Amino acid sequence: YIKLKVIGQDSSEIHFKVKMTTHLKKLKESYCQRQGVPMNSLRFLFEGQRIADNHTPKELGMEEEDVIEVYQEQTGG
Amino acid sequence: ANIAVQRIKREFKEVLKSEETSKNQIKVDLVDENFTELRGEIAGPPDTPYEGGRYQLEIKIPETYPFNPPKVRFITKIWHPNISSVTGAICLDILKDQWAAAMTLRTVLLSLQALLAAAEPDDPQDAVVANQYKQNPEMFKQTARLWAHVYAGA
Repeated sequence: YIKLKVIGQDSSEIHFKVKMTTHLKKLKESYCQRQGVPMNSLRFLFEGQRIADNHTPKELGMEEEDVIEVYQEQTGG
Repeated sequence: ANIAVQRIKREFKEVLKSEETSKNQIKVDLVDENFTELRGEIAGPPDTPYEGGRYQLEIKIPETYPFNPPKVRFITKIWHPNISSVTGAICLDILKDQWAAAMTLRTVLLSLQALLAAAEPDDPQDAVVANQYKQNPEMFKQTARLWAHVYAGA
């Protein structure tokens, strides 16, 4: 497991415990749930590239205290 | 509100994905980049004088949405006791004192489609048309049918 900070444009920093070999699906949906918006309404970046539902921290080389940047989608989903 | 723009976008796509759209009963087009104005289209419901017709609806989202309703008007002229024959202004509760903040674009479009199939002549928007509906149903139908051909592609 690994702490990961999710940062929005307001500059809010919300902390998550995440398993190393588990789909980032969960993180992304849990964040959207926390914020009361539909998933597919937000996109999530790590090192300027979008996470995907199939991606895990196993791959991507994701570390402790690493940051993920979240943005609103044009469509808004 | 960006809450209001994100919302409208979501409800726009909800109509896009709807069964009623895939059946071509309702549709919505985007007018402004900002989602403050839409254009709706409803089919003339079957077994009414509008049948065969398509009716465009100007939809404008005021700044106090969703606490006030969308401002809806017929662009397509139509002969109906609850719609102005001159302006397309609409008499319909959900656009007035029965608006509810959780109502969606889809809900509105379906209500208007049901409006076409179900008049309330004792609460008219067009008292001439409503008086005719009540006093001379047959002239009302022939006229509604000719307006539907002339103005609504029937």
